[PDB]
Amino acid sequence: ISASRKLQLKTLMLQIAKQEMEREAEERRGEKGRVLRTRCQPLELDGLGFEELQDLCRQLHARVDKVDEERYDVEAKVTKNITEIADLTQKIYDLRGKFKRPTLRRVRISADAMMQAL
Amino acid sequence: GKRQTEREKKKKILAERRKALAIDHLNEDQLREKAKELWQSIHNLEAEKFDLQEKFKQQKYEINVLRNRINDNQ
Amino acid sequence: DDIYKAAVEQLTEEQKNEFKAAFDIFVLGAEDGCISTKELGKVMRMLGQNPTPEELQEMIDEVDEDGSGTVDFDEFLVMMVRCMKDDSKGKSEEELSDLFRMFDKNADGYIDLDELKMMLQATGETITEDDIEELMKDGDKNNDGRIDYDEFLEFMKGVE
Amino acid sequence: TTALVCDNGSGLVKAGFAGDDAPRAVFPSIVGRPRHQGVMVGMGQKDSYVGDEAQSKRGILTLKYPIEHGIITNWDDMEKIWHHTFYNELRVAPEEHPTLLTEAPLNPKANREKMTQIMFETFNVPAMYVAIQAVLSLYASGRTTGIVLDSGDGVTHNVPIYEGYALPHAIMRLDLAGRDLTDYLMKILTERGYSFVTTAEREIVRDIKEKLCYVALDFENEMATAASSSSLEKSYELPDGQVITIGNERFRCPETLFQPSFIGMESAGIHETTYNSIMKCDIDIRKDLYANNVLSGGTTMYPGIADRMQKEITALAPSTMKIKIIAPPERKYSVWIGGSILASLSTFQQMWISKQEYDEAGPSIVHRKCF
Amino acid sequence: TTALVCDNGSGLVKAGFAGDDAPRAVFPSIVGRPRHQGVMVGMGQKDSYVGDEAQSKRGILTLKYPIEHGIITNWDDMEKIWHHTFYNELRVAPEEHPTLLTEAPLNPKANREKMTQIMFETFNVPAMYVAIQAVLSLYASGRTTGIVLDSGDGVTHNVPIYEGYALPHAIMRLDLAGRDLTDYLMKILTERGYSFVTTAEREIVRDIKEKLCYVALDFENEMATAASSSSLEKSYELPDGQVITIGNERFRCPETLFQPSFIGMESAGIHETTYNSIMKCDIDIRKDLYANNVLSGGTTMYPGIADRMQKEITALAPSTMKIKIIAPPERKYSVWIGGSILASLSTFQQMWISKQEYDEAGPSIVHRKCF
Ligand SMILES: Nc1ncnc2c1ncn2[C@@H]1O[C@H](COP(=O)(O)OP(=O)(O)O)[C@@H](O)[C@H]1O
Ligand SMILES: Nc1ncnc2c1ncn2[C@@H]1O[C@H](COP(=O)(O)OP(=O)(O)O)[C@@H](O)[C@H]1O
Ligand SMILES: [Mg+2]
Ligand SMILES: [Mg+2]
Repeated sequence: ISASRKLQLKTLMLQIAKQEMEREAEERRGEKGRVLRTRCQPLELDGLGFEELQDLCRQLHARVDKVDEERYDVEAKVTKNITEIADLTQKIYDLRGKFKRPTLRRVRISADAMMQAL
Repeated sequence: GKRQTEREKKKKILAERRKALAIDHLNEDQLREKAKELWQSIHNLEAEKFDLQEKFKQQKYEINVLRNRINDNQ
Repeated sequence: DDIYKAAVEQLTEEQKNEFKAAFDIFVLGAEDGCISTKELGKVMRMLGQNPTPEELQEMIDEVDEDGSGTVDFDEFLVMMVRCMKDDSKGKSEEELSDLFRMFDKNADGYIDLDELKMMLQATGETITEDDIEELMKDGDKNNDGRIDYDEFLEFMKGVE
Repeated sequence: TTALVCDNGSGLVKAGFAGDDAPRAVFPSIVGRPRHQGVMVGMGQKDSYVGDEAQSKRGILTLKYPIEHGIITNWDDMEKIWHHTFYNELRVAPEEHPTLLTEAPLNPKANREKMTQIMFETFNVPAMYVAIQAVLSLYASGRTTGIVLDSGDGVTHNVPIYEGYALPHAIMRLDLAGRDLTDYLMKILTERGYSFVTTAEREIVRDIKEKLCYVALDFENEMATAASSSSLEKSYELPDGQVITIGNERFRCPETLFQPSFIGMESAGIHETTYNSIMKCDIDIRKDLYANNVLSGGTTMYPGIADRMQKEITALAPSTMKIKIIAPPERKYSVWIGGSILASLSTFQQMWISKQEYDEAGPSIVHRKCF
Repeated sequence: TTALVCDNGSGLVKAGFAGDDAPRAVFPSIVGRPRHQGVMVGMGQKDSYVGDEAQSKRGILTLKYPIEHGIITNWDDMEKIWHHTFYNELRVAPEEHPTLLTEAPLNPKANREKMTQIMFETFNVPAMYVAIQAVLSLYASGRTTGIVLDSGDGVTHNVPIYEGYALPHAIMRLDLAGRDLTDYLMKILTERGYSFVTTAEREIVRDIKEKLCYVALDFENEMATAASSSSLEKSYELPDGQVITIGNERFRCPETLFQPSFIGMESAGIHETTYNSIMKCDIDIRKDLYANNVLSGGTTMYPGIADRMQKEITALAPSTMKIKIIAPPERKYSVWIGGSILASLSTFQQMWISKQEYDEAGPSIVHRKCF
């Protein structure tokens, strides 16, 4: 039953978890950039007619509408999820308080100070 | 009550979301410039949409975690 | 190790004077200068606060790694301030939640023996057979065969 | 995506994703507000415990079922039950899943229309479909003919089907079910001294009924035997001690099914409404219905009912026909298994009531072609 | 600021700031005017010594408790006691501190209303709240269920609580307590020759009771043993010499708790009023109450009571249930520790009866929502 080695393992696993979280965040960023480049195709329109200008502009406006619709939907989803998260966090906090607050107090604050006053 | 209230809300949001759309009636160079600007705007919009997807996934997982925690009380 | 030397380095002569005044009773004379750890049980009680005796034994056996049975004023100082709270803020609650999400990369909401076992094996640390079961008790507090959020939180409670 | 096969029932809500063998979450459908005052502060006391949580705190609650006899009498509580079922027992938001509710035959229209309106407005599902609780139980048996007696906890109904063509003029719905048997058992227990009155103690009487009662093969012989020997008296330990001994109350409680005159009901038992339901059918499909009588529903789980019913029908029916009673071991969840099978079919995938259709015709769409 | 957790009690006033472990000042609640004439001039003789000062000059005083059985019978003396408690034992002016009094269950309304009127008009506190003496003792144990038997010095009451919901119809308040045991001990000491009559000598008999008496595990066996051997006779030195020897009066004084017929009271002992209080509760929370029986109050400090009570209840209760009696070593101050915990809560911070509310509704505000 070792004790200090337990603390050593705790710190080591904490550092390893930090490194893994950092590398996973980097992987997420790289994959997100890759997907953004893939889905948002680059277009070149040098030396084109104004009719093609109108067609491409209208297509871009329609894509803008669709993307804003998706953003509105996912924004509503995220707001609802945030509301649920706040509610559940409040509930769990209330449960933890009910479990622990009776166990917190000022122990031996002044009783030991009563030596010879009487 | 989400039968006309939510639909009208999102319809109004879409209507106000649309900005001015009057371009192709101008000279070619600046129109191309603004088309590239709007391409970049769509690029940023898609990036933000992906970020929102990931955030929603993480918050859903945290919701599952909180549900597990509240279920474990008994 | 010397990490707690750095931790105790913050306290300058201001606490050293008080600690020497307290320790003067330990050096009561008629000795060869070995200065054992016998009085430490009540020396750590000079102000009233006293931790569990098991932690006191861990502190006693941990320090003086040379086995000389000599309590250096440096060791005495760092062990006496060890009675006072000493922690590096224990990461952050959101940081701890992220760390546990990384721990629960299986997305199951629970960690079994295999999960944390592979987690520590990825660290490459040599772990004994006398261990693991100790870690099993540390993690599976409810004895339900897994690690929950509360069990992880107490397991990682304020550790930094 | 996958479909949600919910099954409201009356007494136990059974739900789960389509394509599995058993419902994922099964829990009583009761919503109980606390009734005492409450003095501890900050205990985190909620205003209504629903589902299986209120079967553990039932000592200080007043449980009340939101579904009386198939029909739904308290819409707010039913909405609460559905919300719990979706969010806490399955943890899947309904915005991304079709739903397949179930409904007893011959129920009021307003109940079904309100059900679809709730599912489309509050929970905002993509598409929902309502199915008769007996056709599913026929699916689960892997048959395509047969007359199914689905004796649930709210209402007992008997739908005959041949070659996939249901016979709407031969459905015999009777309102005696498990709940009335619980009340009658609670009423005859008073003949020994045990008085259960509180709505919480109805659950204890239900447990007694489930664990001890059985259906007698012959009623008079059992009544004579239990009155002479003492080989039947089985004891049971209440939630606090003080064991009780049930004598001939064991087979008298479920006997009400075959003699509804015990609880004052006029109609004939479940042994004779099946024969009447058969005789209303055409003369050429009676042999097949005789040979493929199907049992389902919870209340048909009494030990020894598949023999009593066969004996009774053989007494009633002509001597030449063969009487066979299909009693699968998975009787309780038969309706839900059938619901899963139906929702997993490819041919059925275009029968859902899509949301745009509801927006165009209102809640009265359910009575239309999309049944 | 910090709250003042006062606890009037009857026999010992316990007070202290909220958030500590033990009351700051504990002193008997007696006010004794001198009774003789007094010949020395300029000695600085006061007209009434209160609190612990009158336990040192009790030789020439006539001590009289201002609280008989929970209720307060002499309001001027109680006001004097409160004034002493605030100004001399704590030295904090009440103009800057909320107060949390405690009151026994089922007490007269006028007592509580007069208490709040005094606290708001004479001492002029910012806000005061009155709490039932048993809920606090349940707080201190860190539980949330359980049936607490708070046998104080004035009155013994038995409040069952489940999941934070108090059961108002199951409170059994009995007026036998430490004071009646003191009187009965003083009455049975006369069987050996020792006569204590003066109100000052009641304190000596109380000290004898505290230091020597104990509760017998089995009464008849102890009565037989004390009548043959002499291993029980413990001696005690009066405040002037002349040691006395207490024989079988040792376990006969506190036996009155379990047989109130000794002092002529009709009711059943504290071993049977707890079982009756449990049996009035619902049938599904009786196991939890059986397993979490809590003892509190001063009079439950007799050596050997936590075993006698458990034996008695196990005799009464069904054989299957487990009977456990929680007897923390800090029994005497359990109510005050619970009061400190309750006053230290953040959720409770808005339940105080603010002074402007009292100005708008009068003293009858205490019976209203702010309980
Ligand atoms: N093993 C059993 N033995 C006897 N009766 C049972 C058994 N299981 C359930 N029941 C009865 O059946 C009822 C449950 O029926 P169920 O099929 O769940 O109704 P629903 O059709 O509403 O789902 C219970 O109320 C109970 O009275
Ligand atoms: N150690 C003890 N042993 C036996 N009886 C005691 C002991 N301490 C106190 N008592 C009895 O309890 C009474 C004090 O009870 P207490 O809890 O102070 O009442 P209150 O509820 O009014 O505060 C005293 O009158 C005394 O008779
Ligand atoms: Mg059913
Ligand atoms: Mg008291």
